[PDB]
Formats: sequence, structure tokens, C-alpha cells
Amino acid sequence: MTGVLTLTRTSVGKKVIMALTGFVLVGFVVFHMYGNLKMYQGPEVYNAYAAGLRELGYPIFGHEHLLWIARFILLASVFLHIWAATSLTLQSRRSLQASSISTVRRYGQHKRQSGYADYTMRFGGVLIFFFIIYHILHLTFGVVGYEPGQFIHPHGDVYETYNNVVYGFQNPLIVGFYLLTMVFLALHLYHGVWSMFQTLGWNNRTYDRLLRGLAIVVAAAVFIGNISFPLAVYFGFVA
Amino acid sequence: MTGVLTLTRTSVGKKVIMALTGFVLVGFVVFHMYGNLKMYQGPEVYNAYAAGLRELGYPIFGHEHLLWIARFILLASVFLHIWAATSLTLQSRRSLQASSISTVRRYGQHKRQSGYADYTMRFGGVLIFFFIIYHILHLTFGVVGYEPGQFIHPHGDVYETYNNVVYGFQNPLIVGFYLLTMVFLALHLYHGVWSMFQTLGWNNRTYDRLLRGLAIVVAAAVFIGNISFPLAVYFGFVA
Amino acid sequence: MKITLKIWRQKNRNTPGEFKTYVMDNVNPDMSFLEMLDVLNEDLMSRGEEPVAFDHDCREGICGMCSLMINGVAHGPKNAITTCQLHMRSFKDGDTITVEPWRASAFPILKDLVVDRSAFDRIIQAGGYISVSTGSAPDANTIPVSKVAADRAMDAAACIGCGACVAACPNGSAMLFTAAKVTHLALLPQGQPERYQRVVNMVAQADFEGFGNCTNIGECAAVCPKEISLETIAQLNRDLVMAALRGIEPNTPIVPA
Ligand code: HEM
Ligand code: HEM
Ligand code: HEM
Ligand code: HEM
Ligand SMILES: CCCCCCCCCCCCO[C@@H]1O[C@H](CO)[C@@H](O[C@H]2O[C@H](CO)[C@@H](O)[C@H](O)[C@H]2O)[C@H](O)[C@H]1O
Ligand code: SF4
Ligand code: F3S
Ligand code: FES
Repeated sequence: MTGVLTLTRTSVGKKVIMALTGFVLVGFVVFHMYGNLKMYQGPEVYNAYAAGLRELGYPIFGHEHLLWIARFILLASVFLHIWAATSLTLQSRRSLQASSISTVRRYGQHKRQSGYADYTMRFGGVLIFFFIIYHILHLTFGVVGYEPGQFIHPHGDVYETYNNVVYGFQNPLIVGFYLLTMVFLALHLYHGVWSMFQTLGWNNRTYDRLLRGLAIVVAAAVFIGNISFPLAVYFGFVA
Repeated sequence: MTGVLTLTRTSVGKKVIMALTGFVLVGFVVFHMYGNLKMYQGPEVYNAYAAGLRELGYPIFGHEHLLWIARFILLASVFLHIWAATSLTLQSRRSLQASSISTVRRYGQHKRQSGYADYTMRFGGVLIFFFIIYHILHLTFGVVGYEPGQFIHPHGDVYETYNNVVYGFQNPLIVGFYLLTMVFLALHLYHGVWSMFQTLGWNNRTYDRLLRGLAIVVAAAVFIGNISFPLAVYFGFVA
Repeated sequence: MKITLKIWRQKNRNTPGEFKTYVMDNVNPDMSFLEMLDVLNEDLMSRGEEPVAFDHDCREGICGMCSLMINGVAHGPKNAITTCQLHMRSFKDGDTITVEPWRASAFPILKDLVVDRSAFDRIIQAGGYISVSTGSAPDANTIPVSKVAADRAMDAAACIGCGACVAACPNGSAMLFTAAKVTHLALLPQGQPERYQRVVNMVAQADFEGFGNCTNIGECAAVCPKEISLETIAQLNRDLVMAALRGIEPNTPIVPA
């Protein structure tokens, strides 16, 4: 009688919450990569994009209103995703502790015929969480992993994100960490884009191969772009 | 089993394809006429509109990003429309060849009671195809219908569409061709704007007269708007 | 055929088990796996050892009592067959093969290879039926059912309750079993009046029994002996979403006696 909050009670309801949140997060990731593609055009276009994000309909919607609304929606979605992930992972871990040879091995021999989605998805989720924290702390605020006197904060209406990026991916450790995170995110998307359509029930015999192809292409595009950025910055193609 | 591509197999599916394509093409025609109405304001406003087409969502999307997407959608729709029209016309020609007096007639005497839609739609479609071929080659590219040294290509970020328009409709033959094409397109819309709703099944007793009136008003508006241009340019009212 | 077997051996629930090896020198290629186990049990009894215990009633792949994990694959390496149907012409001379029970928290291990699958019965007890009493049924041809709907309902309804889907997925989820029952009851008009409650109840019961969630991996469909497809899970998800939109609340869970 509570209503749509009934999804909190059951495991399938948590999966549905996770699917909707995954829709929002996949949309954000695709749009973010598309916007970040502009760094190849030049520093002028990149800074214009960065400035225009805040002035999204500036005469009518005020300053930074839409960006703050989008940030709030993204935070809510991420928190719901994390909560459902942790709950479901703990529940599925409880289902195996009673009957297992060891705490690290379920069967004496087990051959999988449909992929390793659980391992990849969960480990990639944890890595993506840590990467999100570090990336926000490293490029939005510029207080970690950055030489002193090299970060230019937005001073009024002028943005220097091109300078921050070209001076950000210079330590090889940072670019390696970014590449690892992007590989795991590529696998994450490659499974989740189809999984979220199946979870909501928008799947049958006809559309299964189409959805698999859509997941493949989305994951490949995101992976290619997001590994092209820091590698190009490090090697000097983007200067 | 294959899914939506089942519409390719039957005649009614091809008519549904034509209906959706006609929706897109009617929308484009109306929007294009509305945009071209601006040249009565003056060269400044017309050139501003032409420039702003290539810059939609300037600080979000790239240069000529939405325009190329719209161009691709228009090409896909036009190709589907042509393919379905050719297939169905050939089929209906086959249906009337075994039993028919002579070869250009069907009945010794035949009196239609519901209008000459087939002749109008088919001949207008062929004429519109040829007109589009000439139009893209006339105003967008400027390689035919021009005395040398009169068409100013878009140089950098400036546009001279007003100059090309005022130097385009000077030959009486070209303006007459435009007259004929616009008349035939007016008839085409006057039938199609209702035929699309009937073909998609969104037609009852109540909405038949409403949809017929909507078709009449759309056809008349498009006709008047698109015929006001070449006459004004030729007579010198737009200079 | 000379075959080496590694059988899981556990005395009871509390006593821990271990793997034991038995070598069989002569094996008929065309006898089924369970008959090999029977010959091994006869040899063990002759020697003076404790025979291997396993579930088997029908030996036809219909009852669903047989349940074995052979070489890491449920119901043996061949697909779309049960353990009783697995004839060992599909194995190789000198092969070493391991057999284990199902492994789940909701399927306690009772003996060497026998498990407790009463959680499936409890899942069924919480809404997996049509509440029609005897004597009140109308005439058979009162409600028409299209041939396609009846065929899909029969495809979903041919579930032998073996529990291999639970032992297939890593999460240890009974999503395929629950989805098959929900789909079978939801494709007929007689199942309409209480379907949106039904699914919710059933899902809750699974969560109450100790099963995991479904990551949409798909091992269950590849292991299932009756080719129950993933469209059943999509149908269950649609039903549960629709029930949540209606404010349907799960009832009290079915506590075991
Ligand atoms: C290596 C490729 C990437 C680069 C170069 C990059 C760069 C940036 C930059 C410069 C900003 C600040 C935007 C601005 O100041 O206007 C930003 C914001 C952000 N990035 Fe990335 N990013 C990358 C990949 C990612 C990925 C894969 C994610 C997803 C996990 C991500 C999540 C974010 C988030 C959440 C923000 C903050 C958005 C906001 O607060 O409005 N980034 N990124
Ligand atoms: C980059 C942002 C992310 C996106 C776009 C994303 C996307 C998805 C999608 C679409 C699904 C499938 C949802 C469903 O089928 O119901 C999924 C599953 C999952 N995600 Fe994420 N995810 C992201 C980040 C994370 C994070 C940060 C974690 C955890 C720390 C995580 C852990 C999981 C887990 C555990 C699952 C499977 C749940 C299960 O056990 O069944 N993901 N993800
Ligand atoms: C100016 C762009 C055009 C528009 C907006 C347009 C619009 C329409 C519409 C709305 C219909 C009725 C759809 C239906 O009832 O399913 C239609 C039918 C038709 N159009 Fe077009 N059309 C255009 C160009 C063309 C072209 C270029 C051709 C052929 C070369 C053509 C030939 C036809 C034919 C032959 C039919 C009817 C065929 C049948 O009923 O089987 N049209 N058009
Ligand atoms: C006599 C009335 C018309 C005028 C004054 C006119 C004006 C123009 C001008 C100046 C251009 C070149 C600028 C550009 O490339 O965008 C153009 C292009 C074009 N016109 Fe027209 N036009 C007329 C009729 C039509 C009609 C009725 C249609 C609809 C079928 C049409 C479809 C197009 C298309 C598709 C382009 C190319 C746009 C592009 O993809 O770049 N024109 N028009
Ligand atoms: C960044 C913010 C997010 C991180 C912090 C939150 C994550 C930490 C929580 C760990 C899990 C505890 O979360 C809690 O899980 C239990 C049991 O799994 C759920 O419990 C409920 O659902 C489960 C199955 O879904 C059933 O047993 C039953 O319906 C009910 O007990 C609670 O609804 C949830 O609140
Ligand atoms: S769904 Fe398949 S594997 Fe699961 S119990 Fe039923 S028949 Fe066995
Ligand atoms: S393999 Fe397991 S994760 Fe779900 S889809 Fe089947 S129960
Ligand atoms: S013993 Fe009955 S299904 Fe195998």
C-alpha cells in the first residue's frame, strides 16, 4: 500500500532501481565522453564548452542552475546504485557460505558456460567508485595528484580546463590508473547496457541480438574515446 | 520472427513506411518554408538564420553536428519513400495489364467519383524528385543556373544566401520550374497529410473532416509561402 | 573403459565431507551414469564400505529427483538432459570425473550426494497456484485460450523442479524456477485474477529462503534440462514492475513446519 516504494522490499525491486539508475548513469557517461571529445578541436573550443555548461540557457535559467540540478540527479542515482549493489552483493554472498568446500572455492570443479559477469561487474564497480572519488578530487577541485602552482581555478567567467587536462595526465601512474578504470568500465557497460534492458523486461527473442549489438557498440565507443584522451595527452598529441 | 522489418514483406507495411517517411518530410517542408520566410526581413536576418543553422547548441554540440544528423535522417527518409513508391507503383501497374482495353486505358468509359489522387501523387512525386536534384545542385552548391562570378560560397563563418537567392531567380525558366514544382507539391501535400493519418489508422468518424481541413490548411500555407519567393525575387520586390 | 571417479562423501549435515577416489576397470559404454554408480555401490557393499547415496526415482528425465554436478556442469557435460538420461558413451577412456551435490545455502546437504530441496516446495506454497476449489469449475470450453499462449505456457510449465538452475548460477538464485512458474500461470486467463500478487509473494519467498539475486548471467538456461528460456525472467520482471506500480505488498512468508 506504500506504492512504488515497494521496490525496496524485494530483490527484484532493488534490481529494477539499479536498472533505472544504470540508464541515467550510462546516459551521463556517453554525453560526458562526447563533450570531452572537443579537446582535439583546440583549447578555445574546450574552454567554450566548459563555460557554456554553466551558462545553459543563462538568460532564462540563471547561472549554474541546470548544472546543479544535473549534479543532484547524478548524486542521487549513484547513491542508489551503490546501496543496491552492496545489499544485493551481500545477499548473494550469504547464499553460498553454507555449502562450499572452502571460503574461497564453491565447487571442487566448476566450468562456466555463460561468462564471468559477476566477478567483472562487482570488481569493476568497486574500482569505478574509487576512480570517481579520485577523478572528482583530481580534476574538478585539483587538490590531489597535481604539482603546486599548476592548477588554474575558474576565475569568474573564464575557464582553463584545457590547461588542467594537459597538465593532469603527465604522471604515468595516473594515466595507467585511468586506463585500468576505463577497461573495467568498458566491461561494465558491455554487460550492463543489455542487462538493464532485460531487467526492466523490455526484451524478447526478436530484440535480444539487437540489444547485444547496441551494448557492444556503446561499450566500444566509450572505451575508445576515454582511452584516447589521456594517452594522447601523455604522448604529446594534445599540447 | 524478424520483427519490424516484417513491414517490408506486405504492401500495407510499405504504405506504413511511406506514412512515417511522409510525416518526417512534411515536418521538414513546413519548417523549411517557415525558415525561408525570414528573407523578407532583409539580408542581415536571413544570413543570421543561415549561420545559426550550422550552430545549434554552440557550446554543447560541435559545428554542423545537428545539421548533419538532420541531413542523414532526411536522406534515409527520402530513399525509403522513393523505394516504396516505386515498388507499389510497379505493383499497381501490374494489376492493371492483363485485363484492359488498349494499353493506356482500362475501361471503354470510366468516371471517377472520388478524385484523381493516383495520377497527381505519382506525377508530382517524379517531378519533386527531379526538382530536389536540381535544387540541391542550384542553391546549396551553385554549379547550375548561374552566370559565372555570382554565387558566393560560404567563406569561413559568413553566409551570403541572400545574394544567392537574389541572383538565383532571374531566369524566367527557373522561376517557372519552381512554380510548377510548388503547384504539384501543394497537391501532393493536400492529399498526403490526410492519407498518412488514414494509413497509420488514426482516423475515426469524428476526425475525418478535421484531418481533411488540416491537410487543406497545411497544403495552402506551404503553397502560398513557397510560391511567394521566386515571384518576389524575379519582380524585384526582394532585392 | 577405465574410469576414475572423485565422489563427494559427507556423512551428514554437521559432519564435513571430502573427495574420495574410486577406480572402475571395466565399464560398459552404453550404460547410464546412474547405473555405473549402482555397480560401484554394489562393489563397495561387497568389499565392506558405505555405499554412495544419491537421489533417483524415475530414470526418465521427468520426475526431477536426480541431481548431480558432473565435471563442473550440472546434469553432466551434455545439455538439455538430466543426470538419469546421461549415458556415459559421451565420456572417454581413462577420464577422471568428479561428482558433487548442489551447493547452496537453501539446499542443505544430507548425505554424500543428496540435498534438501524443500525450499522449492515452500516457494510454490506461497502463491504458485490458482485458487480454485473442487466442484466449482465451469465447463472446459468456457474460456478460450489462443494456441500461441497455450504453447508458451506449456513451454514454461515443463519444469521438473530439479534445482539445477540454482546450482548453475554463481549467485545461487532460484530465478529461473520462480520465473517459469510465474510465466506458466500468467499466460492463461485462469491465472489472471491474482497474478500481480502472485509474483510478488513468490519473489519474497525466494528472498526469505536464502537464494541470491539474478545478475542476468545466464548459466541457468544453459543448464536447464527443459530449455526454459530467459524470456520467463523478463516476464517475471514485467509482472513485478507492474505489481509495484499497483502498490501490491507481499504477504507473510511461509515458515517451515
Ligand atoms: C580520461 C577521460 C576524462 C577526462 C579527460 C575527464 C575530464 C573531466 C573534466 C575536465 C571535468 C571537469 C568539467 C569542467 O570543469 O567543466 C570532468 C568532470 C567530471 N567527470 Fe570527467 N573526465 C574523463 C572521464 C570521466 C569518466 C569515465 C567519468 C565517469 C566515471 C567521469 C566523471 C566525471 C564527473 C562525474 C564529473 C563532474 C561533472 C559535474 O560535476 O558536473 N569522467 N571530467
Ligand atoms: C559508471 C557508472 C555505472 C554505470 C553506468 C553502471 C551501470 C550498471 C548497469 C546498467 C547495471 C545493470 C543493472 C540491472 O541490470 O539491473 C549494473 C549492474 C551492477 N553494477 Fe553498476 N554501474 C556503474 C557503477 C557501479 C558502481 C560504482 C558499483 C559498485 C560500487 C556498481 C556495481 C554494480 C553491481 C554489483 C551490479 C550488478 C548487481 C547484481 O549483483 O546483480 N556499478 N551497473
Ligand atoms: C516533398 C516530399 C514528399 C512528401 C512530404 C511526401 C508525402 C507523402 C505522403 C504523406 C504520402 C502518403 C503516405 C501514406 O498514405 O502512407 C505520400 C504518398 C506517396 N508519395 Fe510522397 N511525398 C514526398 C515526395 C515524394 C516523392 C519524391 C515521390 C516519388 C518519386 C513520391 C511519391 C509518392 C507516392 C507514389 C505515394 C503514394 C503511393 C501509394 O499510395 O502506394 N512522393 N507522399
Ligand atoms: C522556393 C522556395 C525555396 C527557397 C527560397 C529555398 C531556399 C533554399 C536555399 C537558399 C537553400 C540553400 C541553403 C542550404 O543549403 O541550406 C536551400 C537548400 C535546401 N532546400 Fe530549399 N528552398 C525552397 C524550396 C524548397 C523546398 C520546398 C524544399 C523541401 C523539399 C527544399 C529543400 C531544401 C533542402 C533539402 C536543402 C538543402 C539543405 C541542406 O541539407 O544543406 N527547398 N533552400
Ligand atoms: C553511498 C551510500 C550507499 C552505501 C551505504 C548503504 C549500503 C550499505 C547497506 C548494506 C546492505 C544493507 O541493506 C539492507 O539490506 C537488507 C538485506 O540485504 C534489505 O532487506 C530487505 O530486502 C531483502 C532482500 O532485498 C529481504 O531480506 C527483505 O525484503 C528485507 O530484509 C534492506 O532493505 C537493506 O536496507
Ligand atoms: S528451471 Fe530448469 S533447471 Fe531450474 S528447476 Fe526447473 S527444470 Fe530444473
Ligand atoms: S544464471 Fe544465475 S544470475 Fe540469474 S539469470 Fe540465471 S539465476
Ligand atoms: S530420476 Fe527422475 S528426472 Fe532423473
